Amino acid sequence: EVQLQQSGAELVKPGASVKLSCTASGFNIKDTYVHWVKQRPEQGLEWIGRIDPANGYTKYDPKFQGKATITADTSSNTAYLQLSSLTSEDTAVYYCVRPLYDYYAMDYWGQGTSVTVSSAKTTAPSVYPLAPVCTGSSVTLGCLVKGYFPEPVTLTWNSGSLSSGVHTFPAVLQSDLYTLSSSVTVTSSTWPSQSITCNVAHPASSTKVDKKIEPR
Amino acid sequence: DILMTQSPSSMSVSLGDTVSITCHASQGISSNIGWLQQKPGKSFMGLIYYGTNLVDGVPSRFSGSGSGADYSLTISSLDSEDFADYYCVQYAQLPYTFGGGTKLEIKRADAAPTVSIFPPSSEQLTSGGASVVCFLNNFYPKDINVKWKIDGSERQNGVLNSWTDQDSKDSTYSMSSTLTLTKDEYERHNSYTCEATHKTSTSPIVKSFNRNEC
Amino acid sequence: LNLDPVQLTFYAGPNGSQFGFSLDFHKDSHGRVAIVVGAPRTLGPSQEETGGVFLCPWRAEGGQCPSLLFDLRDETRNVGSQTLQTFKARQGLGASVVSWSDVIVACAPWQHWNVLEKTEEAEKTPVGSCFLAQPESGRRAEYSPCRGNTLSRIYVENDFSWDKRYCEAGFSSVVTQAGELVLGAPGGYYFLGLLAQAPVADIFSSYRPGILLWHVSSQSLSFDSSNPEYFDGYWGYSVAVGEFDGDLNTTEYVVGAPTWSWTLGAVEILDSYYQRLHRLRGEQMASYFGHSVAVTDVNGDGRHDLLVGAPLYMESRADRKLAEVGRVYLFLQPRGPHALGAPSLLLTGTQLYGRFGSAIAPLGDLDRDGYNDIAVAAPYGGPSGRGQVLVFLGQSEGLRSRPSQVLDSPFPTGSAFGFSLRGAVDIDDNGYPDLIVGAYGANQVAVYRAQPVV
Amino acid sequence: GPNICTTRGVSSCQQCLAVSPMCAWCSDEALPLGSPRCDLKENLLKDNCAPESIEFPVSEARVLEDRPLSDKGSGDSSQVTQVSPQRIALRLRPDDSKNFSIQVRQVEDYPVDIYYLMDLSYSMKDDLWSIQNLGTKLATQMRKLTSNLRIGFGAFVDKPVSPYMYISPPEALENPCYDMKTTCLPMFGYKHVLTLTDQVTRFNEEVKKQSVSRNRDAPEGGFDAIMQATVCDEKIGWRNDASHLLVFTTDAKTHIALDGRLAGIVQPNDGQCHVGSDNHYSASTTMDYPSLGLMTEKLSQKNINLIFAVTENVVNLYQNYSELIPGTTVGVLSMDSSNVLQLIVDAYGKIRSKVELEVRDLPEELSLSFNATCLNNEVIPGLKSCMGLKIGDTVSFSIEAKVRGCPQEKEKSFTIKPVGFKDSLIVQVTFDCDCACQAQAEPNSHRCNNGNGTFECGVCRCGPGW
Ligand SMILES: *[C@@H]1O[C@H](CO)[C@@H](O[C@@H]2O[C@H](CO)[C@@H](O[C@@H]3O[C@H](CO[C@H]4O[C@H](CO)[C@@H](O)[C@H](O)[C@@H]4O)[C@@H](O)[C@H](O[C@H]4O[C@H](CO)[C@@H](O)[C@H](O)[C@@H]4O)[C@@H]3O)[C@H](O)[C@H]2NC(C)=O)[C@H](O)[C@H]1NC(C)=O
Ligand SMILES: *[C@@H]1O[C@H](CO)[C@@H](O[C@@H]2O[C@H](CO)[C@@H](O)[C@H](O)[C@H]2NC(C)=O)[C@H](O)[C@H]1NC(C)=O
Ligand SMILES: N=C(N)c1ccc(C2=NO[C@H](CN3CCN(CC(=O)O)CC3)C2)cc1
Ligand SMILES: *[C@@H]1O[C@H](CO)[C@@H](O)[C@H](O)[C@H]1NC(C)=O
Ligand SMILES: [Ca+2]
Ligand SMILES: [Ca+2]
Ligand SMILES: [Ca+2]
Ligand SMILES: [Ca+2]
Ligand SMILES: [Mn+2]
Ligand SMILES: [Mn+2]
Ligand SMILES: [Mn+2]
Repeated sequence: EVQLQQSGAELVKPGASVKLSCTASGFNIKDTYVHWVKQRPEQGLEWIGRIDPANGYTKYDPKFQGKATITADTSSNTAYLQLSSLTSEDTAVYYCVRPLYDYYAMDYWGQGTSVTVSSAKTTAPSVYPLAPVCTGSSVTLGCLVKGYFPEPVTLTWNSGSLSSGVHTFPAVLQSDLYTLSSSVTVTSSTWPSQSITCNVAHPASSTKVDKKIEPR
Repeated sequence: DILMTQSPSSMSVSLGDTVSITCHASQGISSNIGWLQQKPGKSFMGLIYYGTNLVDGVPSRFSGSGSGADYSLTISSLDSEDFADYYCVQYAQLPYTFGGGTKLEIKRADAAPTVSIFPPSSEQLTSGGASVVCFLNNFYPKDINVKWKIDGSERQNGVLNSWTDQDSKDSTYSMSSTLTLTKDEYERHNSYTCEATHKTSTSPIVKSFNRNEC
Repeated sequence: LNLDPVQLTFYAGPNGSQFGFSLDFHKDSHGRVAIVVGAPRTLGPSQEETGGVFLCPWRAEGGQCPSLLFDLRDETRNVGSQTLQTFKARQGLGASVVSWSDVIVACAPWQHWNVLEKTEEAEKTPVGSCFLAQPESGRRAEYSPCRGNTLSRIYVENDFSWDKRYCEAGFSSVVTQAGELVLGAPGGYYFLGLLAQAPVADIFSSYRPGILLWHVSSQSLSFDSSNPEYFDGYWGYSVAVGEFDGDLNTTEYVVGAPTWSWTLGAVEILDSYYQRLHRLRGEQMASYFGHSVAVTDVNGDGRHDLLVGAPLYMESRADRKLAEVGRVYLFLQPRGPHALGAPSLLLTGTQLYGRFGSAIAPLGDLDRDGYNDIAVAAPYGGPSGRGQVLVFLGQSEGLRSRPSQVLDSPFPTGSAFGFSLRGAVDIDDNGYPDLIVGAYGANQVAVYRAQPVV
Repeated sequence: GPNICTTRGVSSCQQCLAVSPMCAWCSDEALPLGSPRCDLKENLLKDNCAPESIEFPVSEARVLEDRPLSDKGSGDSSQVTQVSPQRIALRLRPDDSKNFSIQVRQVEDYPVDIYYLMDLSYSMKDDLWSIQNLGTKLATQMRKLTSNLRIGFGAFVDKPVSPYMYISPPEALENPCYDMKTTCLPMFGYKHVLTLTDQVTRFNEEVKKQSVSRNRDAPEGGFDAIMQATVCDEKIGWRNDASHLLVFTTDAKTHIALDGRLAGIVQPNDGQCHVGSDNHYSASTTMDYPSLGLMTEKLSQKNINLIFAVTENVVNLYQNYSELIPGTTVGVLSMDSSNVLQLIVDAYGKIRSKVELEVRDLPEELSLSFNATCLNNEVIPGLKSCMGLKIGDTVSFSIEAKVRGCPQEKEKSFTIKPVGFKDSLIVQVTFDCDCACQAQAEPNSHRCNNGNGTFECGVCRCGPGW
């Protein structure tokens, strides 16, 4: 079966260089064209270029001329994408692509390699409890995870106990650092009757702080 | 380069519906178009190549058609797995270019959001910061506008928003808005408000508190 | 011995179509035997020669045959900032035909191909192409493994290495019992010659119309070489399959290279990875040793034997003079892992310029004595030069050195009677294998029915 | 005493002569009953047999035409004699044998035709430049050997058809060298340029206007050109009484019969002339390359001496073809043909350094044997060919003819001709098996069993039907 297995997520600094890999599984990398595609949430999908690993000839979008360098090693059955002089705008997910039958098609895709370019150091999060203000039948608490780097973080309530009725929002980049929040809703007879704790783990700095929500 | 205008940007539909995504090029491409699928938080899967040809393994409920510069992707009887992102890509000319994308979302009855405001915690204030959080949970449709007001006056600098994907249970959306100020500036004012504008109400849903007062 | 030369069956095609240039027996999904006939100069839509194929139902009276229709329109695809072009004028569709299961493979070795990119081009060259049909279902597919999209300038830089632009794939063809189509391409790798193999099932499943350039991942091509012995050798002028390594799970390929090593000629036996197991060298330069190859066990030991034709062999005669008559070589496969030795038997033509050995057809066991037999063609032999087909019977020691029966051409001069042959199939279901003989010069095919021995 | 003539006990004069070449028959009436009529001629005269009644033929051999060998091949309207004698009468009785001689001379100052057939694919561009004066240079050196020199020129590339020919872009058809930085001629198969003429400056000036073309594959279509230069007698201009030299120059491999199928060409070569008024080979794109055997037939038919003048990279290739085409000569050509002049002179000497007898229309019952006298009077038995000869040398052969029995037809004739020579020796054979007395036989003789037999040669023979 055809599978494209790319390298793991990269975490580099601006001005540096990185070299992603795309290893063929179940077929010879030399068989077809191998393309590289860039994806960002705002800008969408963008074609970087292609390579014929049988001979090494490459084509590029003139937008990536200079930063992108595509290569291939038929020995290790792998194709590569080198990026140089990295910038914050180079933060994207990169996919290697090959066609099924049509020589020029884009049918098989690797799982994708996440790239993040930042000057931020490994910083631990600042966990803050969010209690309501000084009434109804339903109550809602919260937990603010601010100023951590890099991603990700695991957030639970009462150590995975309280799971239903929870909304952990995606992290957002706030000045080279990430910010995340999570909400939870129960009945008025539950809180402050029963203790509710916010468990936040940041394996990057190896910290597992927990803050108990207290009323005002 | 060939511009690929894909429409619509999103659509709210139900299981069993027959929907159609269209893709318009800036010039003729003679069926040299492919269709792609990206399930939530996963990689890409090829659907169509050369305008009409199914990729091996793709169900027959998918189908592509069109010619010249106008093409379409059709899904007869939507399945629960079909709710995902879809992109077109032309390869008539280098460089290859992609359509903007189309997200198939689950349709349901409208629902007003549950707003909740949260003043800065004691720990953050003692460190020199102040972040007011405003949750807007479980609403439909996704279109919503949040507005922060300090002492009744709108504030736009220092606002940080975050949205969740469509919930797997109730097919609703949620939003988190965070206004971050310094400790010194947070104490220059008293009233803090976040207004929620949704199509479920002509009047904005307002939630607020007053500093010191509780 | 027991072919009937009195009551023949004649099928005919259009005048000048070269109907009968290639032929084969075809069995449908119900086992009913028909005759597929190639006519490589049949007129197309634009009143231009493109070739054609005919599927003749079996009738004792013969007559006209319906067409096996294929798309004859030139194709153009503007994709990847390039323009792909197929040219079917004078492609010679039907210059080879072969049947396997309920599928027919008809090839156009001289179909041309080109790729335009701005002011550059790949060059308009005869890559060849093969057309595949399932007549009962109407399914169609194509296979053209030598089409490329590399511009001409690149081939010059790399000294024309791996240059498949002039393959003429389908020049010769054969299908293994497992359903792997093997094409001979004598112009591959700048006229060294190559072989292209791909399963019939994968050709159908991977083909779509209008693509022109597509991948058949399960395909396998032979290799280029820098050895001048192979230059201009036309490796793949003829092809055949058989069992020569003692491993029944592997299928071995027999390849004719009639101009190998400065026109000495050669025939090679390879495994399915194109690794050479044996090589038979020609006896005489320019004799075209390897023009035709046949594989059949003639001496009833279960081991496939090899027959090679050298239709231009010049026999030595009195007063230091030579006479072009042609020659056939029989190589018996030895017991167990051993090399094929010298020829076990030499059959040499008699009629000057008769081209004895231009075609060699396994007949199966014609007289039903337990030994498989062969027919050898001399398309310009016989006392009148009109052409002859000679039957040689198998025996415990190989083949009889004298023919059991000689079939004189029933056609006028120039018919090339015998240029194409096919036997070993009982077309009238009488328990005896029969023989079909092409005479493309007369645009006709003659069917010889085998009868009980007298 | 008795011998095989008497002990055989023959029944007629014809049967008597068939016993042995030494037997004789006496047709005399006054011959004793016990005395045999079939004996040695000495014994018959010894037994008072009338000398006029003695039948005893003697195998002989007398010349009918015996022109002297010419000292010069120059002058004359080809009244040159190379073989002597030219015609003899041969008489043979059953199972007998007679001998005769033949002289063959490589005559001095014999006319020569030299047709220059040149590869003009792209690698021969330098070769064209070096032979621009070859016509005059060759005339100077050949003047030392002959006073009747004619020379001509033809050129070939390959079959102008895909895949040998580039067919894209449209410019490539008018100029195959377009993708380089030069111009070359459109591709052509074979073109005749200059008919054999004694005006050698016509050779120079035609060559100076020639130019190369360009094709795709290294083997070329020179064998097409050899065939047309051989069978197009009138157009090339071969003279009847002259040595014909066909100088074939190339630096590449050559196409052979059955190669044409890569261009969709399957029609065999017909060995006929297909060069019309435009001087191009019009069957180049529709007819296959010729085979070695068909080339050999036409070269021998037209008395063409083919010379393979090829470069070192293919000298072994053409030396091997040369062995499959007897009478062909090979010489090593430089990469720019700068040495082709001496190559032609050495080839002409090698061509006329051999005499090889050949027999035509020999009856089945006749067998021949040969003794050669080459060099200085050295007899070589069982040999019918001399080698290492020079111009003006003369050799001779002693020949013996042996007849088996007596054939039905009493008068046949065959030819003894050296290979490549114009003249020959015609041997008119007459088989003397009958007796003269048979022409005056008495059918239904009243001496033979009351008219039941025939009386001939002094004996009674059973008549027809008995
Ligand atoms: C033009 O024609 C000539 C004459 O036929 C060709 O030359 C022959 O080429 C073949 C193959 O290349 C040679 O065959 C080899 O012979 C060797 C023994 O020969 C000895 O004796 C001769 C006597 O003249 C000597 O000249 C020679 O130098 C040797 O001393 C064997 O050792 C070889 O065996 C090996 O190769 C074969 C296949 O090549 C294998 O099957 C064997 O197992 C082994 O590995 C081989 O048999 C032949 O000797 C050559 N003859 C001469 C006289 O040189 C030219 O090739 C040909 N050229 C062209 C362009 O057509
Ligand atoms: C060729 O030469 C041989 C000599 O080797 C001749 O044979 C001898 O001929 C003489 C003639 O007087 C006989 O006496 C001998 O008996 C022969 N010896 C043999 C045959 O061994 C032969 O006759 C010559 N033939 C021709 C045609 O000249
Ligand atoms: N797969 C290989 N290893 C291989 C084998 C042979 C060749 C060539 N064989 O010959 C051509 C050279 N060409 C011949 C015609 N030349 C023009 C002319 O003669 O008109 C120009 C040069 C190239 C190339 C690759
Ligand atoms: C025949 O041979 C004899 C014996 O040598 C010789 O004397 C005679 O001259 C020869 N005859 C001819 C015609 O040469
Ligand atoms: Ca095997
Ligand atoms: Ca056998
Ligand atoms: Ca048999
Ligand atoms: Ca039968
Ligand atoms: Mn050349
Ligand atoms: Mn040169
Ligand atoms: Mn050529």
